[PDB]
Amino acid sequence: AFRPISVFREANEDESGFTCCAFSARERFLMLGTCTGQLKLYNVFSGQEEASYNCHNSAITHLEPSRDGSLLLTSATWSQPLSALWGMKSVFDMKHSFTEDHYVEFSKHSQDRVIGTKGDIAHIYDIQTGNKLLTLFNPDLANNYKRNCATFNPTDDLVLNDGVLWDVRSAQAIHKFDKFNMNISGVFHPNGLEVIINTEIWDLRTFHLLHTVPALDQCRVVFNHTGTVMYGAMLQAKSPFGSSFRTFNATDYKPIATIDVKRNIFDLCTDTKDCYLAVIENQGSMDALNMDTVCRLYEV
Ligand SMILES: NC(=O)C[C@H](NC(=O)c1c[nH]c(-c2cnn(CCN3CCOCC3)c2)c1-c1ccc(Cl)cc1F)c1ccc(F)c(Cl)c1
Repeated sequence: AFRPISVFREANEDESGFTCCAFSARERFLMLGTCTGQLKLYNVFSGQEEASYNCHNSAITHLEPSRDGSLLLTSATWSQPLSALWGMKSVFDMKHSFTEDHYVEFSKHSQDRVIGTKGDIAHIYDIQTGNKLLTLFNPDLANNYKRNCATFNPTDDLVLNDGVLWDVRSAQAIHKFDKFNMNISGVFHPNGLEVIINTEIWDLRTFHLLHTVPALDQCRVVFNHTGTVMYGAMLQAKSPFGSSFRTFNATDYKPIATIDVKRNIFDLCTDTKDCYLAVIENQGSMDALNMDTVCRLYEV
């Protein structure tokens, strides 16, 4: 089950402005982005703020700590730059930023690169120099997904951008997956064998359609660290998500649970030990105009 364990809000603020979350490499600590562009560190059990940093002059939309604890990616709403890389050892400082990329992720196997998304276009950057290594855009193969988000595969040799599979080393598009929806561009399963693009599960080897999973329609997904469970939440047609998230067995795509929290969801994350789930939820009735979010901690 998902037993509520604890809840907290942005300390001392009339209106709590948490917008996104990620567990730190440091156990017992959660990182939260806010609607004023700050990064907060919270002790996740006491619900007490420990540190605060200034990152952007607009709402943080998403963040991602590096596994080793040394680096953090942030993205914002209206800032220039829209995304940035921060060092977290000794002094919290901006290392590099990514002009107009509104989404960024680390590479997966070795976290030496950043992949940023601007619309239908992917940009790959070197973490050391900040230099743009690659622009990935193929006018013949584009799907023009409205919520595109480029991503590396588990071994970093492939990228999926706009439903197109790229060989990174050669910088060539090797396959376009056919379009079935307007918005969602897809992710790699952690198993290395499958691509999940909205409701379609494709085999990487053959490019054959393996499964259709209707419940994944319009969902962002994240897997637990062991890659046994997949969490999905449907984007809203303001909070990025509706009031529900769903779990699925990552091995067979069979559903496990649907959780309706009856509040708009902003973000969800799990810890490295897959002990806990943190969900950012707006308080009030559904689609409240008032912004007053909490972070709920659930025991998986
Ligand atoms: N942290 C994670 O990776 C877990 C993952 N969260 C998200 O994907 C987001 C959280 N806020 C967002 C978010 C908030 N605002 N925006 C839009 C920001 N604009 C983009 C265009 O330029 C202006 C700013 C995305 C997104 C988001 C939405 C869509 C796209 Cl394509 C890309 C994303 F990162 C998630 C997975 C499964 C779940 F069940 C739930 Cl509830 C959440």
